[PDB]
Formats: sequence, C-alpha cells, structure tokens
Amino acid sequence: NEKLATAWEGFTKGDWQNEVNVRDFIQKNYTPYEGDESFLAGATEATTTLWDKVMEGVKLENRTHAPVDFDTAVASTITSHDAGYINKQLEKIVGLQTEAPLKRALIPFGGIKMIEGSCKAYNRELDPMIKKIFTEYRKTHNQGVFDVYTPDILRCRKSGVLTGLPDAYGRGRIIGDYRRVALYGIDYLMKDKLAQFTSLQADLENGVNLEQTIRLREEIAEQHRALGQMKEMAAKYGYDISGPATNAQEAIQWTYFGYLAAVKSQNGAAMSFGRTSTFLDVYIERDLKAGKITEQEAQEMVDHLVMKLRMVRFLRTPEYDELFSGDPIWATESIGGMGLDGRTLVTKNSFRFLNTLYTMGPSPEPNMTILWSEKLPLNFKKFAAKVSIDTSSLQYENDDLMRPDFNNDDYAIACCVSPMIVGKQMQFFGARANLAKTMLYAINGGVDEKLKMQVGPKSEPIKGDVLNYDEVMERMDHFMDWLAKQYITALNIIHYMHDKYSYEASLMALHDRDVIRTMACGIAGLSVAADSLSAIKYAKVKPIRDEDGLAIDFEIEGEYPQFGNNDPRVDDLAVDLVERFMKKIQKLHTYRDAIPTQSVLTITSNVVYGKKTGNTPDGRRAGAPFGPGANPMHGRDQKGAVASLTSVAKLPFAYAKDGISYTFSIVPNALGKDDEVRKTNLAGLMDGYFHHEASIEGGQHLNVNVMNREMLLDAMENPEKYPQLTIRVSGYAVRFNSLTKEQQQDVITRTFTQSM
Amino acid sequence: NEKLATAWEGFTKGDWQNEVNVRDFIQKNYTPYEGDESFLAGATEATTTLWDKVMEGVKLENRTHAPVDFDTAVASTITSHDAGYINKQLEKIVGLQTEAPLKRALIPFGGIKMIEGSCKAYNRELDPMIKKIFTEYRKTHNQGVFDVYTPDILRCRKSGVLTGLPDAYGRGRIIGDYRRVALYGIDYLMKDKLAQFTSLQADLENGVNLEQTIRLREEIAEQHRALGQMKEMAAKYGYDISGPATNAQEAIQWTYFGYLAAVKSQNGAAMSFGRTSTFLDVYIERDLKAGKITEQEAQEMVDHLVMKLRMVRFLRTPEYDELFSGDPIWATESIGGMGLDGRTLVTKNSFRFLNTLYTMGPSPEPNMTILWSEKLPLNFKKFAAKVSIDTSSLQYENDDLMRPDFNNDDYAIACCVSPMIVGKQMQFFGARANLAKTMLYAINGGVDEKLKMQVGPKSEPIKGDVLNYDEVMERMDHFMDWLAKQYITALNIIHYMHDKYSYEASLMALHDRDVIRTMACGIAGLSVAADSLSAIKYAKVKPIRDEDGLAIDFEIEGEYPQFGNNDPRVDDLAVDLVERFMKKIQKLHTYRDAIPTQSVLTITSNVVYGKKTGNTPDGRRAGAPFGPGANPMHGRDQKGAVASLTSVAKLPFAYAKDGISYTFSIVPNALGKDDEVRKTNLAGLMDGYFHHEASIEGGQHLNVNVMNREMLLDAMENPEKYPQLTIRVSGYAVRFNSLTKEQQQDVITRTFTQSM
Repeated sequence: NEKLATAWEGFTKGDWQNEVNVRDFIQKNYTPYEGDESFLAGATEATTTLWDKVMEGVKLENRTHAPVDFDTAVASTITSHDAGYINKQLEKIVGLQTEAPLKRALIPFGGIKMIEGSCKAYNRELDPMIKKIFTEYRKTHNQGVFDVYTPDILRCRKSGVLTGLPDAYGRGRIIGDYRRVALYGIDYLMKDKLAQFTSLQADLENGVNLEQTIRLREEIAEQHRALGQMKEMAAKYGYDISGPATNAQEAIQWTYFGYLAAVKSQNGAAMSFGRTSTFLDVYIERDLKAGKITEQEAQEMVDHLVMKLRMVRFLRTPEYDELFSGDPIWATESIGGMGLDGRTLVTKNSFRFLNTLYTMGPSPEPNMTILWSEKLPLNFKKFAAKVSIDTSSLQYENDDLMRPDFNNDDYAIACCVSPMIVGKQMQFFGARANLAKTMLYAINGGVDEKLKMQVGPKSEPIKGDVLNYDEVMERMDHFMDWLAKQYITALNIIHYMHDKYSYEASLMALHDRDVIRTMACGIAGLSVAADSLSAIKYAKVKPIRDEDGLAIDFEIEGEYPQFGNNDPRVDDLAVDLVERFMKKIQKLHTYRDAIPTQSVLTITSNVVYGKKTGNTPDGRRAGAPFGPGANPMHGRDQKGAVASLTSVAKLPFAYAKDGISYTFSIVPNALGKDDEVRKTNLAGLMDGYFHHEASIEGGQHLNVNVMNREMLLDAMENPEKYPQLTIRVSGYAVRFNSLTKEQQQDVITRTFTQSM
Repeated sequence: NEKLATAWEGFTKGDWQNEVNVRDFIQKNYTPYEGDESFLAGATEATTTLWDKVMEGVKLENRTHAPVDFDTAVASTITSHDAGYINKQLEKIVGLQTEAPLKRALIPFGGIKMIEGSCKAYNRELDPMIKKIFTEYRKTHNQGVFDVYTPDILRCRKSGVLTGLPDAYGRGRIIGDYRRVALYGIDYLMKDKLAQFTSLQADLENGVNLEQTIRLREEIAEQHRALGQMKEMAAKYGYDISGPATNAQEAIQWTYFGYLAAVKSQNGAAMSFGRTSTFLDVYIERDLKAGKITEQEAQEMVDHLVMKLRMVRFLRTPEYDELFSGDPIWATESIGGMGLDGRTLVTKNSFRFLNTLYTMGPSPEPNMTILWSEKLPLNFKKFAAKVSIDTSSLQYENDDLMRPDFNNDDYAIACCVSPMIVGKQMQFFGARANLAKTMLYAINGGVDEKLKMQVGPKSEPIKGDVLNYDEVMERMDHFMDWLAKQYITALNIIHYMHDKYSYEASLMALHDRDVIRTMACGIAGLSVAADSLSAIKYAKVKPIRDEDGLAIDFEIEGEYPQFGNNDPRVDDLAVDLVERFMKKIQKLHTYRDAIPTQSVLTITSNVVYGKKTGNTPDGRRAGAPFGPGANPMHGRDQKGAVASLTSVAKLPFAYAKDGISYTFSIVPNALGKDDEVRKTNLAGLMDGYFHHEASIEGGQHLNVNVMNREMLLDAMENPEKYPQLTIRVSGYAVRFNSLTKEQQQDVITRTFTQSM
C-alpha cells in the first residue's frame, strides 16, 4: 500500500511489513544507545504548567484519600465519554478516561455492588437506572462468580485463607500491544483480525473443538468491533488513526490511544503499558535526524504521554483499598534489556522515560521497570541507579534470566513481576493465598484460630507440649493440597466468568489470534511460614492451647535461623515450600487449560492477611502484617544487604514463573559517601543479585528504596512537605501520602538495610 | 412436613412425596374416565362476559393484522409487570403477560433489532434507553449469532435454502413442568434445586468436565433465582405459592402461574403448556367428591385457565409473521393417551378441556392435542371426533407409537409434533431446511436458480436434454451432505448463543438437573422433492436452460406417480429422502451433544421457501408454495383419504423423531350422512392411520379439518361473519381471519379430501 509506504518511509524492511510483527520492526529499526544522560532536555513551560495543575488534584486525592470525582450515571465504554483535557492548548499528547482530569468512571460489567459500595463510601448517589441495568439486564462478572462459588470457598474468603481474589474487580494482568496501533493503524489491524476470524471457519463447520472455536470466533468478532470503536474514540479528539502513525508525535499518540481504549473499558487491578520506550524511540530518532523535532520537543512528548499515565484512575471500594493500597494502577513500562542478538535494547528514549522523574518529579506511575542485564551499557546502569537514589521510583527485573527463559527479547512486565511476551501471552490473575494460615490450620485441624470455626478439612489437631517439625510439616503438606484445590477451583470459576461477563476486547484485539494463558497463583506470608518451620525445627516451640485445645499462641525457647540472613537452614525451607505448592497446583485442571504458575507476591495482602492471622510459631504476634512479597519478616534480615539479597535470590524462579517480589530499602550512606560511589555500588549490588549462570539462577526482581526512615517519620507529620514523595512498597510504587496511617505503619516498621 | 400433609390430604402415597416425581403422583391418584360427555357443564355468565370482552381485542387484531398494543419502554421479566386483569371481579384464574389484556411485551434478550422492526412495522417509537441498553450493554442472542455466522450460512439464509432459523426469535421447544408448582410449591422446588446445585460441587473441585459443570452450576443458580421471582410474580396477584396447591382452583392457578413466568420472560416460537389436563383432574376430583366445588365451577376454572392460554401474545416482526402465520403461540396441551399399565389417562378433565371449544367457541389456542390410542374409551374417541367435526380445532398424535418408544406415559408435545418426556427432555429448535432447492442446486451446480449466484459448493451442472434419475440422485445426495453441514453448523452457533444470551431459567427450573437435548432439524418441501425425483425417474423431464446453462424450467413428458396416492414408486422415494438426510446429520458433532433428530415440519415455511424457489422437475411453478409439513403437493393426492393417509403413514418416524406433520382436510359428507356416522368413521379412519404394530409403524400426527372449501371462500369475503373460525394449517390451528390474503390463498388452494 502507499499509505503504509509514506508513513514507513525510511524504515528498514522486514517481515513486519507483511504481517503483524512489532518485535521484528523494532529489531531492524531501533538505534541502540550506549551514551549517557548529558543529552537530556528539561521540562517545557507547558509541561510544568500542565503537571502543576494536575498535582492540585493529586493533592486533593491524597488529602481526602478519596477520588477527586467520579461518574454516577454513565456506563463507561471506549466511546462513552467526550474528549477531556487539562488544557487543550498545551497538551502535545491528548486523552483522558472521562471528560475531566482524574474523574473516575463506572465500569459496571465487573459488578454493580462494588460501584454501590464506592458510592456509599464517597457519599454519592448511584443512578437508579445504571443500578437496575446491571442487576436485572446485564449480568456482571461479580454476580456470575458468586452464583457458582462453593460455601467452602466463601469460608476461606471470610477466614482470611483465600481472600482478595479477582471476584470484585477487573482481573487485569493483560497487556495489549498498543504499539501495534502506531505501527499499522487500526484498519490494517482490523483486516488482520477479519482474517483470524475467517481462519476459524473450517474447524467450526467440521465440529473441531466446536465450543472452543465458537467462543474464539465471537471473541475475535468483539475484538474487531473494539478496534473500530478505537477510531471513533480517537476521532472525538480530532484524530484519524485508521492509518499508521507517520511521525513521533503520532506514534506516541497512536500508542497511548490504544491503551486509552483499554483503560476506558476495563478496570483491571493492573493495567500495564508494556515495553514501549525503545519502540517509540524509532520514531523519535527518525524525526530528530530529519530535523522535524528538537530534543526538548521529544522529551515534551514523552512527558505528556507519561503525564497521562500518571492520571489513570479507577473507582475502587475501601475493601479494595486495603488489598491494593496507594491508589495503584501498575501502568508498567519495561525499559532497556538486551536483545537476543547481544545488542542492548537501551535507547535515548530509555533515558527520556527515566528523565520524566526529573522533568515532572518523582511519581509512582508509570511503574517504570528496568530490564537489567550485566551486559547493559555502564552509562545506563549508573543513571538508573542515580534515579533510584534520587527518587526511589524504579524497580529492576533480571533480563539475563527472563529473556533466555522465554528465548524472546520482546516480553514485558504486567503489574509487578509477571512476565509475558507482548501480544502473544497473558495471565489469569489469581491474587494470593495465605500460606501462613495454612500452617496454623494444619496444627489446629482446619479450625480457624480466630473465628473458631471449621474452614479446612476436619482433622485432628497436633498434640503434645512441643511441636515436632516432621509431623507439623506433613500435616501442613496435606493442608497445602487442600489449599491448592480450593485456590484453583476459585480461579477456574473466576476466569470462566470474567471471559463471559467482562472479556477485555480492546486489549485482546491487540494480541495474536491464540494467546498463551497462565493461571497465576500467589503465595502470601512465605517468610512467616518458613521462619515458623525453622522455629519448630531448630528450637522448642510450645503451643498454648485454649479451652478447646486450639493453639492460640506459641512459646519459643532457643533462637532459630530466620529468612534473609543467607542461612541455608531456613532458606532451604522457604525454597522447599515454593517448590511444594507449585508442584501441587501443577496437577490440577484449569479453565482454558491456563498453565498454572506461581508467584511470591502480596501487594497489601501482607497487611490484610496478617491482620486476619493469629499468633504464629515463628513468633509473629496476631494481626501483625507479613512481609511484602518474598521479603523476610520485618527486621529479621539483619546481616546486611548482600545477606538478604542472597537469601531472596535463592528462591527458585523455576517454580515461581509469575514472579518473586523483593522490596529492598537501603539507607543512603550504606551505599557510599557520595553519589558517585553510591551509583557504582548500587549497580554493582544489582549485578551481583541478578547474576545469572547455568548453576546460579539469580534474583528475579528488586524494588529499590534509597532513603532514611527518619525522612518518612517527618513525612508522616509534615505531609504537605513531600507531595510527590514516592516509595516502592511491594512490587509497585506509591506516593507516601496516598497511604493510610496503618499502611504507613507497615512501611516505617519495615527493614531498612544499614550495611552491605 | 405438615404443610405438604394438609395440602396432600387424601392423596395416595408414593415416591412422589419424597422426590420430585410428577409422573408418579399422577400414576397413583388420577381417576381414569370411560364415561361420555353427558356430565359436561356450560359456560358461566362471568366466563362469557370475560371471553366476549377479550374477543373484542381479538377482532381488532385480526382486523388490523397487528398487535392491540405493546410495551415500548419496558424490558419484560418475570417480575417486571404489575398484575393485569380483564375484570378482577370475574376471573377465577388470574395472570396476564403485561398489565393489560393482549398487550404484548418486549423480550429484548433475544435481540433489539426484531423489536425495532416491530416498532417500525406498527408505527411505534422504541424507547431510546431500551435500545441503548440492548446494543451496548446487554448483548443479545441475535447479536451473538450474527457475530459467529459464516458468509456461506448467510448466503443460504438469503437464497432461501436455509431460512427462518431461530436466530431472530426465542428458540422455544421447551416445556417446563408447570405441574410441579401446583404439586410441591415453589419452596420445595427451590430446596430441590439447591441440592442439585450442591451435587455438582465435587466434580467442580475435581476438574471433572470443568467447563460443562461450571455452566450447569450457573444455570441451576439462575433457575433457583427464577423460582423465587415466580413467588414475587404470584404475590403481585395476591397469591402465596411458596407452599403446594391445597385445592383445584390453586392447582390450576399454581400451574398457570408457572407457565405465566415462562411467557413473561421468554418469547419462544412455541411456548407449549405440556400434559396437564389429567394431572389437574386429580385436584378437581378431590374437590368434587368433598363437595367443595360443583361441576360447573370445575368447568369455569378450566375455562378461565384455557381462556388465559387464548390470550398469550408475543411481539413479532413481519418476517416472522410469514414464517409462522396466524399469530401462533403453540400453547400445546397433550390430552388423553394410555398409561404404560394399560389404563387410560383419559379423565373427566380430558372432556372439560375439549369442552372449552364449546363454552367459549372454537379457538386455535391452546393447541389441544389428543394422544390417540386404539385402546382409548370409545366414548372419548367419538367425542374427540365430534369436536373435530364441530370445530376443526384438534390434532391427533399416535400414542400407541410414542408411549412405547419413550417407554414413558408422561411425555408431552412441544409445538406441533415434537415429543418430550415432561421435565426431563427438551429440543434445540432448528426450523427447517429447503430440501427442494437442494435438488435444484444439485442440477445447477450450486448456483441459485433465482439469484444466479453461487450458494452451494461450486460444481458442474447436470447436462443433457433429459434428466437421468441416478445421476440427479447422486448429485443431490452430495448436496444433501453439504446441506446437513451448513444446517448443523448454523444450529450449533444458534444454541450456543441462546444458552449464553437467553437461557430460559424459569422453564429449566421446572426440569430435572440433567435434561435430554435433541438437535431438531426440519425438512421442508419433502413432497415437491420426492415427486420431482419421480418425474425424472418415471418420465421424461427436459430441463430448459438459460443463456448460462442454468436450468430455469422443466418440460415433462408422460405422467408420473405422485406422493399421496399410496403408490410405492413415489412413496418409496420420499421415505428414502427422509432416511438419507437423517443418516447424514447423524454423523455431525453438535453443541452440548444434542442428539440430532429430524422432522418433516414446515409451518408457513412451505409458503416462504416456495416463494423463493423456482420451477422444479415435478412441475411446480416458481414461487408456488410447497405442501405443509409432509403433505402431498396441493391436489396431487386424488385417490381419497385412505390413499393419502396410507402414503404419509409410510414415512418413518424412526428417522423423523422430531415429528411428521400431516394436515388432513375432509368435506363433511365424505364422513357420512349424519354426525353419528361421521364420528364413528372419523375415529375409525384415525384408528387405521394410527394403527401400530411391530411390522407397521403407523402415522405419527394428524391435523383434522372438517369443512367445505366454500365456507372458507365465504369467510374470505364475509370476515366479520366467522370471527372465531378456526382451521388446522400445518401442525397448529389459526383463526382464518388472522391470516393474510396470500396465506389464505395457500389454504383454499389446498387438498380437500372428498372420499375415503
């Protein structure tokens, strides 16, 4: 075609010009960058003007810990709202979820109850019509799930053994390749989908997997229809995106537009952006070299785009707020990484993105993630580290581990640590299960230690004055079998219903015809679990039973090894647990045959599950929060950074393919006297942690907080002083002021590494 | 329980008191009746007052050939409308679909387009909100089907080879056991459903047929929820139906209430009542013997119930009107029959029902069907015949054939001739395919003779001056293979979508947990097909091709045998076709593994398909309607009743389990000089037609019209003279005045048997 020729003028040819292959395009067009940050430009006046205006609303949010405003009588769709601006005269990249900045929408297909809850919470009246429609006419995801749930599953939800699963909010964990829009334009993609639709006809007529193929055909039709609405959406903003982006400003706008449709139609917990910085660099480079845009203009565009990612909002309930604290979005962007061909995927745009942290200050969103490799340009390693030291707003994932695992250099990170090959893979989100309570149950014969009711399988509680490790471990193993069963069953119900009542058409429309699905199960409280085993194994744990023989407390005699001090005695146990559970869920059948995977991730579930869990063998008191993700319990890792890093890296990514989250907080001085020593040290630390070999797997993820516990205490009292203070808390970042007093409590009481 | 004890006081005990078993209850409680009609009472004043009022609206309908009125801004559900009456002071049995008599509702879940079509047709404005909701928020059955259809299927729909399938209206063909409500009361049934729901938990947790079991659990939850709404519905009328009916008036009211919920929530083509007359007789008998009700009071209750069945209405489009002419409902009631234990299921109530034809005159609804047996009490045989002779409002089905086939004496008739064991079986309606056009296609290489476009598989048209039977038959066989494929594929799509977007919860809630499903495929134009083969085989058929070699007409030389004259030369061919097609669809995979079945049924499809079919080999001119159901072509059966009856009965019910419809019209005198001779003869005729043996299968169905072609001609000009004139037209009855001039045309031009 000649339209494609004009737009792609200058680009190197390859398969990507005949089929949808974004990876290929990037491969033979991107310009690797090994230079430094000296070329970076600063914020333009419009950028600052716009951002400041927005910050006014962000202050209001943190202050009231409630949305700035939200819809009350409009059901959100890709085309439901009119164009919305901060200031149309200033914006270089446009597009808002609703007609106003930060005004949250109503995404009813997930369930009308959560919306009523939100309304009641923020003192607002849900429009009666909207309510009638989504209770009587359009059945929601929520309704379908609770119509099929078992009383067992409900008991678990209530007791805090299996709580917070995606049965009352968008499942998320899906990243459409929004780059496809910039590259090919809507029309081309629709024609491609039409072909995909037709490719299924044969199987249909021949009765081949009749029901599976009918479902897919309908899904594909919905995708095709979503694509067309994308155009209509863009059109409201005065844009025609039927053809491909012809320059940088459009590539960016076209890509964002793809994502915008997604966040206008689905309210998934995590609505990640993907791996786009390098892709977009191809269009920026071209415009720079042709002298069509300056460098400051390039940065301004990235700023306005990243600014919009800072404005993504979703109406949530209070229950949701404690499960996922900080008003998180997980507009995750995977930056850098190395190609399979040895070259670095780092580009000038890699820098421009991190630089938004300077042009517009620190921000928890987008959740910028560095795909780290020991072979990255040192120039970049240092800068990333500096930015971490400067803002504590970045996270790192082991690219030397994942790139070779997928044997693909175009995978991105969904939410926190869940990898997927862009446009070819997704996850069936499963939140996380309370592994700690599972142990207590094993000890108390399935009776919940707080509610004193039978939750797990009725069995005989462990007896004796002192706990025997082998016995406790066998009972626990049995209860894990039970946990796996309940957990997978719940997810099967959930994803069958989500596919039925809230299929993410606009996002799936930006994937291939056949998408790989994994059934991601999460494990919460891994450390309290492992330490508790250690206490029983390497010490004398004496259970204190109540009138009914229920173990409501434990007496410990003789110290024992704890997770995070690189002591194989505990560390081996944690690694064992990870293995055990993974091997168990692995046997169970799943919906759409999603391949079961595991992740040691918790988000704020460490606080919620901890709140609902009584005294444990490790010594943790009742109601105390577990450690975030795979972190050692608060303060138990006291042998320096390298010690704890080594422990967490011991955890097998081979049994936790959905990710292993580790939040690492270190005091400035522990990294050096000056920033030059700090950069080099931090980068060196990560090189060691992420070090990968055929013998040593290495760490998978790493949040990096560089600050003093004091600064936070100050922030707690002087909120208005650090409006943009950002911190990593569990695999994502949040503005410290967006947290609740109890959630801040969890933070300040966490481990602040003092040495190496 | 004591509630059940009070209500069932006097009833004989059996399993039915421990489990839901309506068949058992009837079995050890019903009172067989072998007496005559001398006990029948006449209409009460209220009955006449009420009916006359209603007839005013019926006149208006026939007159305007449009609904009296319909909703325009309300989505109908079980509980959407307030109580509606004709005259609450007079009605002994209450309940209307909407708040007013004959006012039709909006059943949007099937599709919003049909509703707009209806609105435009009857000059009314569809409420914009309703429209937005059912296009953007709640996806409809119609939308889902057309999103998955293939262009081939659409071509067939357009050419008239596969048209009128249930893709734009409720599939129907489902009969919930409404008797269950009267017998056990809602509560009991809900408790039973809850158990059914729980019975699936094990399989769920164990991954056993994961997706099938999740679907069923949700369906059962929807059923349970429907049952509760039934109570709320009844409550609007001042009734508490949570407990079982304690007397006759309640048994009737309770049963009707069950059906009412169904016709308030689903707009299926056929919404049949079931086999209830005898069941209800158990409650009437009890009340009579205890002197709680007189006989006239008994009749009055049956009148008011049957009156309501005469008021069932559904908003339809013009397209629908020509596919199913006469404003049909198919509120089919199966009367009489013999039990497996030799006794007759005939009761005094069998008579009371037929008697509504006298108390309130003739009516096409309910579609009362006599389950005929050579062992029925002669008293009943004569009366049925008299009623036929008197009103032409009854149809007959071979109970000596079906009862033993199902080996069950509690099966009922859905719509016209489709049998199902009440509450344990259903059909996936499939309308009917144009078998005639299939032949033309075989001759013209898949090119539609009217549209001159490629519809069937591209192949070489048969050449030569004269058609060879063996060649034509082989090509046709091949095209039948193709037809079967398209037909089943279309149905698979349709029922997958109907289960998804319009599951009939209120009806399924009155079935067992696991329901038997058949994939009912219909054959239209069987006779034009068979005769055309005969013309080619036993004569010289010379095709007249057009400029492109397309056979657009045929020249025949030398008469040939035709269907309906008991001549094995043609008759064998028809029987062969029936067999062939059945054997073909039998190999194909179906949705939910519905067992493919066949039926030679057409409804008004004989007119529509005929209109879209060109000149055929048998001599039928282009646009001429085929014969209804399995009837011989108009006027070709000229060897008397016995001759044609014998031909149709030759058709194998073993390959047409979904039914074989035969409309038999005979002039009064052909039956005798007086009614006594006429009764006896008519009954004797049927005994012969339905005669069943291990060697002779016998006829399956029989419509019976007793009148003179003249009376109709008079009726055509003097409409206001025969307001309630009812006639059998294809497996159902219609008021002659409800038909269009072109549809009446088909009638008057049909075969009027003159002799025996």
